[PDB]
Amino acid sequence: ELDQLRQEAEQLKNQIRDARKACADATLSQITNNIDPVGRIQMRTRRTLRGHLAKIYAMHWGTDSRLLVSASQDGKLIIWDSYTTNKVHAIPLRSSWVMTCAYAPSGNYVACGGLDNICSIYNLKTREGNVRVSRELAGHTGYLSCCRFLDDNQIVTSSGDTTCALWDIETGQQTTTFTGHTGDVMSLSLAPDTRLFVSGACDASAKLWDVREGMCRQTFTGHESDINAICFFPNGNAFATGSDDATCRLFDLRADQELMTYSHDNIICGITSVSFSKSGRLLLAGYDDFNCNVWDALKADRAGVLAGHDNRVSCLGVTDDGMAVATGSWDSFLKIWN
Amino acid sequence: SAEDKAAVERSKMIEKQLQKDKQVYRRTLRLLLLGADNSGKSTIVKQMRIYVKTSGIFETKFQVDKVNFHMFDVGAQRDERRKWIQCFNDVTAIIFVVDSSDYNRLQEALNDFKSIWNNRWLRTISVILFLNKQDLLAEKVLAGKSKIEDYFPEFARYTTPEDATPEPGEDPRVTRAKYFIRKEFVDISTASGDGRHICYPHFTCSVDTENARRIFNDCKDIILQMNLREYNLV
Amino acid sequence: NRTRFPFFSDVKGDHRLVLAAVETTVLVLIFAVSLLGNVCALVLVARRRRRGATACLVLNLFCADLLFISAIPLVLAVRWTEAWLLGPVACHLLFYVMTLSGSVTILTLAAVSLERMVCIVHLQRGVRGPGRRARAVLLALIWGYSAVAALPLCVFFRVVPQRLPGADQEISICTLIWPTIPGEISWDVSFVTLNFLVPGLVIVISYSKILQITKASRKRLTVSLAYSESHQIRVSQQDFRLFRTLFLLMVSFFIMWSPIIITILLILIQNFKQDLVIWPSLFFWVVAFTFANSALNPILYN
Amino acid sequence: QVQLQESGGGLVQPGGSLRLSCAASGFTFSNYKMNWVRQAPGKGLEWVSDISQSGASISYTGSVKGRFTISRDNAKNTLYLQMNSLKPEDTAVYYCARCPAPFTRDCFDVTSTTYAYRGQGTQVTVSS
Amino acid sequence: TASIAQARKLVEQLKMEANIDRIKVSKAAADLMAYCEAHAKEDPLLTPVPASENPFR
Ligand SMILES: CC/C=C\C/C=C\C/C=C/C/C=C/C/C=C\C/C=C\CCC(=O)O
Repeated sequence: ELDQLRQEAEQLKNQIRDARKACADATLSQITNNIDPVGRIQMRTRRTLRGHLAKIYAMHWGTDSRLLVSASQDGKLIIWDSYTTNKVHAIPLRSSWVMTCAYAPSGNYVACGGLDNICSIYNLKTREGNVRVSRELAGHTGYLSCCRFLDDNQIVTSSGDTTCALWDIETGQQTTTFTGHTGDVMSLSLAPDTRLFVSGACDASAKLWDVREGMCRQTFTGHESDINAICFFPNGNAFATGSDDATCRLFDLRADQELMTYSHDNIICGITSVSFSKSGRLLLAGYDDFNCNVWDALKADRAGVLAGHDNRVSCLGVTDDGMAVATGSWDSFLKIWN
Repeated sequence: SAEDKAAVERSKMIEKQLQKDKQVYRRTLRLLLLGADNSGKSTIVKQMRIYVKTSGIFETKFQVDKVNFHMFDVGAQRDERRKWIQCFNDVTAIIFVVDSSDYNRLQEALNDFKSIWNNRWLRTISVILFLNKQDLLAEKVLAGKSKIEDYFPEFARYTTPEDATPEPGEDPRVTRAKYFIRKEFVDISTASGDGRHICYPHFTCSVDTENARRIFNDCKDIILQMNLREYNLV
Repeated sequence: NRTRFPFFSDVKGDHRLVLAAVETTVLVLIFAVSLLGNVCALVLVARRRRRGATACLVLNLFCADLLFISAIPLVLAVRWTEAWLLGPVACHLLFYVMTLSGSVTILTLAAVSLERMVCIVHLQRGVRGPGRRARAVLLALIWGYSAVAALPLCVFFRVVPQRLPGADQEISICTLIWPTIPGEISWDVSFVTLNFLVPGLVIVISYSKILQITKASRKRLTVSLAYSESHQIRVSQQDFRLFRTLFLLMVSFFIMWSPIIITILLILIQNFKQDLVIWPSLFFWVVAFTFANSALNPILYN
Repeated sequence: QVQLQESGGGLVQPGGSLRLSCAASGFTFSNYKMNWVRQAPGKGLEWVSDISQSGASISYTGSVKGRFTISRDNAKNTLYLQMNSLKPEDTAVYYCARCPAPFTRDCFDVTSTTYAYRGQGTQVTVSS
Repeated sequence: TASIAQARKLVEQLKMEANIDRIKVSKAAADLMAYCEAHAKEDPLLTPVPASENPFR
């Protein structure tokens, strides 16, 4: 019966709530209240990259920390050298509503997607030296929001149809599909060992997924509106989420509950992107009021501002050696801070 | 050296190509088409066009007096539209199609218009409004079986204005109903506030020929206002 | 034998230091405000990354203003001393610099106006605006014509000893000596007509046409789109700010650059018929008035 | 956990009266604009009325003006609807809906595709 | 039975997620502090490098 199932769900949620309540013997703030603050943190722009004709929706650094890829709503995908500001490649697309990028960890492939519900895969190292489309992955029923390589032959995607999928490139068909969300899936993040990943999905919840066997292990709540960005702490045992209610939060995978909140009274606008630092001591977030804020991740205090853009900040990233930070926004410019 | 100069040469060739493509990008006008199930946006497409399953978006191209228009129509998505609409904030205009003869779903269209007018990322974009299927409305009004004031009680006291300019020979009842229905939209287009964007309403039928010319004229006015706000004359 | 007109040179006695103080205060205020306004305008317009041709044409205007405003300290020093002690280098360079800057300012205003109107017309017609080559050609034509037609004021100024009325001492004056009179009349008329009347006519035509188009496009709504009577009164509410600004930009041109031109013609009559009476103080005040453009322009066009 | 619980409902004879109420939990109630929607047998979701952040602006649909009234209580986080002079065409299920984001003035929330911030509903029957 | 199917799926998911091992908050806080302190001097954005060690400068 429907009513008995609803009652049982309520009882199970009550038991889960009490079990989580038994574990809150302290808080992050009472313990870390004897740590010296990092101090004022100040950064300035070393490079400005010009050439896109419209908004910028995505970027992603290479694993050597020198090359990067970016996508615009002109209909182009550009690959840049960032020590000299030379252009290495400029690839034109079949559809101009592109919304994501990824760069393979080997350096041989790039991928993109958007409002055409298809994931396109481009080979960079061919015998003639030409970039031509290698693959077109089809089967979703809503726009593609994010995608990330695991290796040269496997990839993971999230769409606006409430699912996630794992694809095998050579054969061309899905191998596993992950279901359970109710609304659009907005962001996606991989674990350092690539055995687990987390998804944030525009219904105020986040989920932890097991790649090989294929079930949802844990579900995290606590926001009050949609979730736009997510990432992993370098340790691998925590993650951070940014919402449309003007708040960032920090969640732990072994205590199974919220751990920290970062918000301020003057900030009443949403969050577009989130990322961490190499040691994990700084958290960087980009906002809809055109600038980025730098937060202390163990004490929740604003310790810096990055302010050089004249429109909505849309993407943000940090290299694998920790040297630079890249930001891009709706005004067509990318900037590199150090 | 012997490599850095080659890198500079390659970057120069890429820049040449981008400078070639900029000219074509900045010379075409882009339009977004919105409608509903009972509206006739498909016949608008099928009339001005000649002039992979699970696909997310369709496009059509046409050209009037040597100006090029690209029109986009969304295909296979879901109902919720508050996330993929944000990526349409740079278009020249939004063409909004309404079915004007049904009386049961006009309030839903009014709510849609209110949401599109007042959104944060769509405040500078003008709307061209097509009130479709005039012949069905005229027949239904002449029938006398369904009353408008069962859905809009204010129609009980409305009277057609003394300064109006009707069509040559139309029965006054049809004129009164048409003027009332158009008023309903221009109110939410004047009470909204601001005053940067404008709405251009037309009445069209199921068999017509002049819609491309109308789009042409409205886009001319939009561009002139933009050029008047770009040269610091306001 | 006729006494020659002493540009900028007059001799005062008891009240010398007070009039000097007043003139110095006026000129210092002009210099300060002009420098501040133009440097801020250049800083702002140079910052833009998404630009148009009007950006660099306005840059040309601002640079002409700054070149114009640099002739204050020589005239101030001459006014303090009452004697042309600076030297022939100044007496050949000062007036040439002044005239070059003035002509460039006027022609740049005209070109900016014509660009605005034609760009409205073409962006209606779905094409592209000006290219870089035509813009370089236009700037080259502006500066070439300005540097050519302003030539005689560089080689026809001389420092000569002249008689001060009421005194027996002779003072050096920097003045203009024409080889012949008809050539003087021809140059004067040509430089009056092809740097004042034609740009003024062009400005008036262009801004009137823009006004006509805007009003027609405003009425089209209430005639064919058929809003209402009380709806268009809720959509305009701001049109006045337009119908005022254009009007302003087409009247100040005739209030700032007209008083100087009249002065010039008077001098010719003085050099033709001695029956006219004019004073160097008049000349200096007219010039100190025309020095207001380099502080007025950075506000109207920005 | 965004939770919205409706109360009220039942069966009345024509011309009767009812009061519906909704209690909200899991967000800051006073930052949001609120709506009432309903669904009828054989129909889809229809929009009934809405109220603003403080109560200064109120709006209804053309078929209920003069009969239905809406109100907030921000100290108790409750939303109220008073229904008078009920007609047989009012038998339906009623839901309370919340806007997606705070401090805004537009909505996207009659979608059948499982809008997330909405309650389960309550039954209203007007028959004799 | 689509609604009943959804209810059964939700109940099974809740039963599966109700039985896991949970540690107390203090242990997680301690682990986070330890990890952040052990790698403090290898962060080039918290401890900026000299100009001779910087490739973007
Ligand atoms: C093109 C506009 C006309 C003149 C330039 C405008 C402002 C610059 C004014 C500078 C002050 C002096 C200018 C010219 C100096 C002397 C000219 C006076 C008389 C020479 C002609 C004559 O004697 O007929």
